[PDB]
Amino acid sequence: GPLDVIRCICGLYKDEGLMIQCDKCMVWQHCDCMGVNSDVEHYLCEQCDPRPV
Amino acid sequence: GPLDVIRCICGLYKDEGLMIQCDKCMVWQHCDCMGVNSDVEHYLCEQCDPRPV
Amino acid sequence: ARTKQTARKSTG
Amino acid sequence: ARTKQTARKSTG
Ligand SMILES: [Zn+2]
Ligand SMILES: [Zn+2]
Ligand SMILES: [Zn+2]
Ligand SMILES: [Zn+2]
Repeated sequence: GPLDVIRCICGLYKDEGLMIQCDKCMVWQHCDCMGVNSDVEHYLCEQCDPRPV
Repeated sequence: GPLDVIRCICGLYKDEGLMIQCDKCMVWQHCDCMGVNSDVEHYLCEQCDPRPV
Repeated sequence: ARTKQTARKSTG
Repeated sequence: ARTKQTARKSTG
């Protein structure tokens, strides 16, 4: 909702599919765009933890 | 810094120039991309307050 | 980690 | 509104 921030590598501000929250900065990202699923124990976005995606 | 979220309409995750924070969702945006400056009393981003930019 | 799926398909 | 400019150019 309004208080939740979507900031995925795709740059599309849309709530779609399985989404995952960065543990530190709290943005939401699409699991499919980031290559993860709900099985990971912890998650950081690509700005908090720079890496190829 | 790492705890500050940049989410501008330009989609570039870069700390450059005068930047302004959304009063509600707390993202930072480039004043030049959004058409504002430090003179405004309050500010909402384009997702909190959708509008042509 | 915290996940969500707002419009998830249900079998019900 | 809260604003910032991290690398602002100065006269000094
Ligand atoms: Zn995405
Ligand atoms: Zn993050
Ligand atoms: Zn911008
Ligand atoms: Zn906002």
